Amino acid sequence: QVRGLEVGMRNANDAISIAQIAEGAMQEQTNMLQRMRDLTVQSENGANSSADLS
Amino acid sequence: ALKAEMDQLANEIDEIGKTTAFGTTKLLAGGFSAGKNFQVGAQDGEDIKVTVKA
Repeated sequence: QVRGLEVGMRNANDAISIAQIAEGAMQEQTNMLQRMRDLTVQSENGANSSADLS
Repeated sequence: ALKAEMDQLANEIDEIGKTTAFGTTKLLAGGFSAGKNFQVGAQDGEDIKVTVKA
């Protein structure tokens, strides 16, 4: 039991590592989506022309 | 003589009508006769319409 609990805590820390990497990756994706939202709101401007839209 | 000056004034009224622009888009020629929308809020549909006739 003692030896198994030691190895199990090692596995639990491995799981925390995986979750932490993935969760940190999703933050930059959120950030870029916010930027695209601003660009889309800026497209709704009756003074833009086709070059500005491009 | 009176009519010659009237004709020159009508020519300048027409020139102002066709020449006025915002950069390169014309304003008094009929392109805003059905207005253009500017989104003035954060959500879709929150916008104001600007209408100018020729």
